[PDB]
Amino acid sequence: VVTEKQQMLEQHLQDVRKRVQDLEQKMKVVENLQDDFDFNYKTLKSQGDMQDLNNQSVTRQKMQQLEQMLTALDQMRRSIVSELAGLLSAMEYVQKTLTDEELADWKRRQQIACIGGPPNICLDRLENWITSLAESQLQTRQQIKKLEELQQKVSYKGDPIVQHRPMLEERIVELFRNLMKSAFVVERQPCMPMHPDRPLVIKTGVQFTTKVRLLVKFPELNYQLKIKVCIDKDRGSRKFNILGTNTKVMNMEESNNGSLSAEFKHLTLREQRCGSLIVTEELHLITFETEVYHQGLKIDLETHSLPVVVISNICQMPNAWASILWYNMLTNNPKNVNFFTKPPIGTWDQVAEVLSWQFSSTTKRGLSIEQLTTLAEKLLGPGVNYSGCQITWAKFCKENMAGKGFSFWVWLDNIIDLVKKYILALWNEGYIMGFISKERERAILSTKPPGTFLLRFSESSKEGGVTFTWVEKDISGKTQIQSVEPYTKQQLNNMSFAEIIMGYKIMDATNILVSPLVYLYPDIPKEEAFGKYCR
Amino acid sequence: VVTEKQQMLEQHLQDVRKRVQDLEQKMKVVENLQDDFDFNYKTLKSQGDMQDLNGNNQSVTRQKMQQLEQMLTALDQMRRSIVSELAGLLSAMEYVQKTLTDEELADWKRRQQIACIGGPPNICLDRLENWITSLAESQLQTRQQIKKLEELQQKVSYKGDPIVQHRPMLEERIVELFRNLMKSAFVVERQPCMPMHPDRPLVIKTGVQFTTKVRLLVKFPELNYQLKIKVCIDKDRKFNILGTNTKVMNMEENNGSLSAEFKHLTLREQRASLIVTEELHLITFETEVYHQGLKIDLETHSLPVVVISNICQMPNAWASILWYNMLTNNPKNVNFFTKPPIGTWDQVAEVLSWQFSSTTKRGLSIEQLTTLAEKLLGPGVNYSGCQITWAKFCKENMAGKGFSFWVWLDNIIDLVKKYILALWNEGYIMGFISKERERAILSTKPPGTFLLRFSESSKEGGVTFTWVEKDISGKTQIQSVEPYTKQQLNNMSFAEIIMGYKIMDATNILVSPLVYLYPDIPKEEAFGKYCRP
Amino acid sequence: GSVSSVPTKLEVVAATPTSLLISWDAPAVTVDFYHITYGETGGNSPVQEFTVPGSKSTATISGLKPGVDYTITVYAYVSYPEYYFPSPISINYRT
Amino acid sequence: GSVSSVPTKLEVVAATPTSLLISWDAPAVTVDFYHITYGETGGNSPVQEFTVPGSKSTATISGLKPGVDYTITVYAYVSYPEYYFPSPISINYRT
Repeated sequence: VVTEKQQMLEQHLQDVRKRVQDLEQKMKVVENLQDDFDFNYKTLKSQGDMQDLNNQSVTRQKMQQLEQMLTALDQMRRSIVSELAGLLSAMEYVQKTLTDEELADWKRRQQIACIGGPPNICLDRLENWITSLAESQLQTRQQIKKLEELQQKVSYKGDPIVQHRPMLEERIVELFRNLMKSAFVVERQPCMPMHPDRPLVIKTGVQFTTKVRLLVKFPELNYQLKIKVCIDKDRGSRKFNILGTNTKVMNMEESNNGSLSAEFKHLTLREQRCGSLIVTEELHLITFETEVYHQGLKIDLETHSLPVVVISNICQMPNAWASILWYNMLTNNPKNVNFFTKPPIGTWDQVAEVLSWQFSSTTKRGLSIEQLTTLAEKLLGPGVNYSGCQITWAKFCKENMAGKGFSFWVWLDNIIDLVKKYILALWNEGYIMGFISKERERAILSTKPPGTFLLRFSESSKEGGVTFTWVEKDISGKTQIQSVEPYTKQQLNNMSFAEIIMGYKIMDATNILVSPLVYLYPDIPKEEAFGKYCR
Repeated sequence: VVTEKQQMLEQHLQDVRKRVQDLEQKMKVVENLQDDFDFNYKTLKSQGDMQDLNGNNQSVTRQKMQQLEQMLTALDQMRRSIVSELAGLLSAMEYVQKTLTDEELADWKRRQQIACIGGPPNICLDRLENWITSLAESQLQTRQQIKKLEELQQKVSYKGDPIVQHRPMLEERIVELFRNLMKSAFVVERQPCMPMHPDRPLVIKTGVQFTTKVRLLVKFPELNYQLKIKVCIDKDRKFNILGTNTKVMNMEENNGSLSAEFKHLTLREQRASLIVTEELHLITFETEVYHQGLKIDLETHSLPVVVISNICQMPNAWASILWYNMLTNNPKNVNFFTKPPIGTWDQVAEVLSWQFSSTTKRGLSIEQLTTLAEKLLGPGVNYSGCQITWAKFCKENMAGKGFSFWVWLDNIIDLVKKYILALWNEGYIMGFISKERERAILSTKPPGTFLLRFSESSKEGGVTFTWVEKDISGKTQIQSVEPYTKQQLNNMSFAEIIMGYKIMDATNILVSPLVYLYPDIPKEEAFGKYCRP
Repeated sequence: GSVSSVPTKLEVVAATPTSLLISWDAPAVTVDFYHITYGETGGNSPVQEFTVPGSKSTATISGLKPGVDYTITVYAYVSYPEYYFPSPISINYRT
Repeated sequence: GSVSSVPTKLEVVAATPTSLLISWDAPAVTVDFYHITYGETGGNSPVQEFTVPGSKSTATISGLKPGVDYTITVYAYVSYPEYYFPSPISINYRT
């Protein structure tokens, strides 16, 4: 899917290319001319020297004819040097349009991918644009060195080269150095392999992996760059070290399109000792450094991960992920380690899409609008149509909720964890209504017969469990609801939730009624819905 | 047209390629394994260290360090295999490189010699470039994996390391291979030559502009605009080059191949023991390349060249070039003419026919050739084996005349090039003929018929015509006219000479020839095209 | 020329009927750490193990059935200059 | 400072009715060689020319129609440090 903005970039790049192809050919002529001059001067000088030993060999016509061809190639040198600076400006524009726009769009679509939903475009077509411009810049570098050559051979008091080449060089070097630093990107962000859904959270002593790419596809560079990874390079805060295999050498046979990558898989973290922010809000950077020497140019490279939370124990992960969600939802600065000293605020309209992502990222269905508006009530208080409402980091995690013993986010992470590992099939098929006011829970079911029932998550426990709710009916005609003490991870190891439901009964008069459960919400008999999952 | 020797080479190169592709993947595996080992050792050590802090001496099981000792053993068995497969590759590549440098390339270096002195010009160094490049890319890949092993060793090693012991020779080998393949790929593509005398390569007059071109047959873009070639002459009678003396190899060709063309060169003598048309010099081209850390000096040179003061010297100079290139294939024998070798006529005959195919449509016939045999040797027939001295061919005069064989013939060719070329093409000039065959031939045909041949009387080289008057005894006598030289033919074309020609036999002027050219041909038919007004 | 084992010597120095104390002369290599194994000789009673840091030159074993033949082995792990894994040393003590 | 003509000064120093001798400053630049031109001022007769090496600071002209106005010009060619081509200097003499 190509923008118009992009096919225009694609054109700029073919235009810079044929611009430089033209200059290189314009310098074969300027080189021919000064060779012609220099050769003829020395020829006519060794002759107007050697034969003096006959003083009429070298005509004044032929030294006017020489003086005039020196003038010609200076007029040509003049033209070339300004076409060159002309090229340099064209290339500076294309490069901000790559670096500051198309690349920064990918650096962000990556952030979004990390916290769920829209998995980005691969870098393949971003790489081809960056290489197309780097090859153009290289060709241009060679012709600006060509001019240094011409000058040593043939020069004179006004030389356009002596005066203007030095800035031409300055320019094409800053261009090339910068394009390469920009092409050095983290392709896959640090992550522990056994918690894939939780990138940018690293537990100490666990193996994690990360991968860097260099988007200048120059074979000259295969096996030439050794990437050193580290953490906390260069604040009132904790320090770590990386252990394991800490240098890797970028090759091209690892990636399918033959692109220059380097994958680190043998990394772990260890805390280091010394004398602000709870640990699930303290952020670190994993930096990758290398150096390249390309046709005489040294070019230091350094990129870094997105900020990462580092934790002692896996009980800390829901708070850590909260921090990653809050960071990446809200800023696009990749290096703000001190984000959590004054966290910003978010709108529900953006928080809603992130929560639905925590359920699409991990399962076949995300969150509905009914499911979402009932989580709105948990964060804000009562109302309808929250569109503008704003949400603090304190309301979202960090502070407990609605006078219970735990955060909003922790409650929900733990619920998701339960949906993932137990009960996932029933979530996927939409047999779990999950998030529902008690009042809609009642209004919804009262319409329907006294067997009918629904499945929802507990609000009573950090731990996160599920339960079901049905409707007995009374003499006044009113509908009463019952819910059962919810089933947690600790109960569901020994029986599957669906088995629990069919087998379930409680007491009538004196004998264990048979299920109080009969129908699943919308007119559906119980066996019909959980027969698939039982013995 | 591909030989069998070549389609086999083509297969060897593809086999070497896949061999190195396989090693490159075998080392992702051996790298994975030592990472696994190293990572596990350190994790299980910081753990059998850090939990010793809190009292605990039972964290790290012996089972898990028997398992670690065993995976060290595995990767040493793999390191072992790899380093011998590598040396195995190096031997394969040393073989392919002899069969390139010492055979297919040396065959071209020679076809080039033949081309220089007039032979069929095989040249097209394209398919030779692709083979050299295919082997150089293979060697580079191989270089990268032998550096890979240096990396692995710093990270993980132990008392018996197959790398510490065998890698150093693996490096030595792949470097000599790569260095040598690049020095061999640095060739003079077009040999030095003054542009105004194209047919006379390897002869350079002082103060005249000449041109030469070098190629590097490793088609690596990494090298564009990276190599500056310095040309010179007589590196350690003696000369200097003037003009533009360094050039930078680019790829704006042809096939985008790495060339560098020197136009803008001339020679000057500087201020002496073998005659100048036999004194040989080398024009050398040097550069240096730094490729992924390797310095690689390059140096190739021209074929030997004769350097002359004045254009009157060129027939002797070319003689020397003909004699050199016909007979040796050593490109650097400056002292060839201190003891010149001998040649067989069967070789000399093909070279002379070339001096006429190189420059015109025709070349020389066997009648034409056998009468030049008589000039070099003396009388006889079927010379196949006869041998020919440098002295008989150019250094000494001939048949009690004042001049060399070769000089006579160079000057004749010069005359057939610049005047009368049209008549040589199309074969109206039967140029080389015994007087006795000249007679026997014309006797048969009517008394007006006539024939065109070259003078044997002058270094200078001229043409003449011959006809047959018949006498009262019944015999046929020949007449030939004093030959027409370069000096006569500026003012009239030879054909115009023939139409207008007449002689005075008693009284008044008849047209002696003006009837038929040898084989039955009305005269107008044969020279009517050149009359014009 | 040289004794090849992990520690060159190994002895018991003090002993009660239910526990031993072992000393090995301090190693010229740089030992990351040692394993110590002890088991009833010939048994199919499995072998007991624990670690000691490279720092130390002695450990104590305890819980020994008094008069039985125990086979005691010491292993070392070296990485400092390069990875080593020297072959271990064993003795047999009965208490 | 300054003065751009190739030779800064130019004069005639000795003279016979058919020939002159000219001297210029030795030049601060490194002159490869000079041209010397002389022609009759109105004359649509062509101009006469010859070279002298950079070494020298004087040449002699001869064959002059005695009383006529000759325009004498000196040119220099410099390449040593870099190519120059300085502007020339002329004078007018009649002999």
